[PDB]
Amino acid sequence: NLYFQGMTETFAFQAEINQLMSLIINTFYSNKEIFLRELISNASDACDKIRYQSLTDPSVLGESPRLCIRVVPDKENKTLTVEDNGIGMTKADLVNNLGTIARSGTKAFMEALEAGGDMSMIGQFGVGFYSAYLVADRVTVTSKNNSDESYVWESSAGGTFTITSMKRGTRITLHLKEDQMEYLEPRRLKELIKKHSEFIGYDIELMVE
Amino acid sequence: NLYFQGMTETFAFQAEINQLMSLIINTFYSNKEIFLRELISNASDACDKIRYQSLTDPSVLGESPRLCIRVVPDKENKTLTVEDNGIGMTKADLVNNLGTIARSGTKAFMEALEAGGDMSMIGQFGVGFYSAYLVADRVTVTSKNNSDESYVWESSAGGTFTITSTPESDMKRGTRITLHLKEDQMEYLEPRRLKELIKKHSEFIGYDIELMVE
Ligand SMILES: CO[C@H]1/C=C\C=C(/C)C(=O)NC2=CC(=O)C(NCCN3CCCC3)=C(C[C@@H](C)C[C@H](OC)[C@H](O)[C@@H](C)/C=C(\C)[C@@H]1OC(N)=O)C2=O
Ligand SMILES: CO[C@H]1/C=C\C=C(/C)C(=O)NC2=CC(=O)C(NCCN3CCCC3)=C(C[C@@H](C)C[C@H](OC)[C@H](O)[C@@H](C)/C=C(\C)[C@@H]1OC(N)=O)C2=O
Repeated sequence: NLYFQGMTETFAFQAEINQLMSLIINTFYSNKEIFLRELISNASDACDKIRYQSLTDPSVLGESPRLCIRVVPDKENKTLTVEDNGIGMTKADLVNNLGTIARSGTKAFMEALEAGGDMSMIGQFGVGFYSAYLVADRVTVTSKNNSDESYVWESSAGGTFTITSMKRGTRITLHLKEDQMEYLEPRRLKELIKKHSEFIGYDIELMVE
Repeated sequence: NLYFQGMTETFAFQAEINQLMSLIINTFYSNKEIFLRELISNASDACDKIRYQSLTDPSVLGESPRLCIRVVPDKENKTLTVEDNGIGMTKADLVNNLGTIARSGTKAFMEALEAGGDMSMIGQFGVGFYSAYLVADRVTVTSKNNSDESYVWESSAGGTFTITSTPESDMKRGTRITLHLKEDQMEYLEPRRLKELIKKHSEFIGYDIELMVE
């Protein structure tokens, strides 16, 4: 009907991913800061993929060819955001790869941790996105791929996530936990970005508010 | 997917129904108690329509052959409910008749009030449901018709309603109307108030009305 405004779908996580979310959100791991490197790493991969598409087909860049990553603290909303103009993600991408179908890394990473491995290796296993929950109690991912409309994924690690229906790219917004408000202070962010982005080939912009 | 647990669609009300809702949720009408009579009347109607269908096809009753209306106050959630095991409503029924396709009585009832008609006449116009908002700031309608799955309609008179659908078949044939009462309308949860109100307009109700103790 003309009067329709929106739709949200709630899905359960695949069991291993649910387990990983619980473990991460509850862990006493003492080096929580690692989340940012992972989010940035993921943006760089997103940007790489659209870049490779552009080599055969320049049109994919649209009217946004300058690829780059931006970090956005928000003291008022108590949220930190990592955004990119990379390839971005379709609904299927979000539903499949960010919830319902787990790759081999979910289990392996949990098995590595059980055998005394370190949380900082999480990226290697293809599940470092989920390190957001070390500092966050809710994560909101808004993305647009050139071949789909934009969508909003959101989860509080409560066993489920929603899918609700912007320019090409992705925004990862973290609702910070009560004790993790240090990741809104700009001096902290500057030193953290510079610590692990020596070899990221895209400019990383720290937006001031 | 295996993992799908529910959907909710948000619709805007058709203009005239939105107007009716604004007016009712804001009116300074004094005799707010008339809503109960109305919701009960509606439950009676639902019961009639299935009872009738059972004369030719008795299988429609399922495993609930006794048709009746129950009234459930809830002091904790601050709600009041009117249930029935009637014919129930499909998704289309809820969306069309309870949101997006206005019947002639919507505009007409408003025109009648404009010309000095009273809010107690609302039932003649086929819009007595919306009288719930005399005493409620939110209303949730849960319904199951034999031809569809269970749906949940909800609105707070903010210009929009929702239609939610879970795979969990908790519902059996019928409908439940749940009113989240306004702060100054907590008198409609006390048993002594409900007992006198039900009796006051349920002589010509052709079914049994059961007031539930919590
Ligand atoms: C919101 O983050 C990412 C989504 C899921 C990330 C997951 C669940 C993860 O934890 N690690 C992952 C990190 C990765 O780098 C990555 N892909 C590259 C991993 N590689 C390839 C070989 C070695 C490292 C995967 C595989 C797959 C989910 C790729 C994804 O879908 C198909 C898209 O091709 C890609 C454009 C999307 C992103 C990067 C998203 O990032 C933003 N901003 O777009 C991961 O699982
Ligand atoms: C609380 O939900 C009610 C829904 C809408 C009520 C409306 C919009 C209303 O305000 N008045 C209305 C009261 C009515 O009595 C009635 N129809 C009956 C008209 N009469 C009155 C006496 C004999 C025939 C209509 C027309 C039409 C919406 C009927 C509806 O078509 C999907 C169903 O055939 C009917 C079974 C469902 C109910 C009544 C629901 O009642 C429960 N418990 O099931 C109304 O508009």
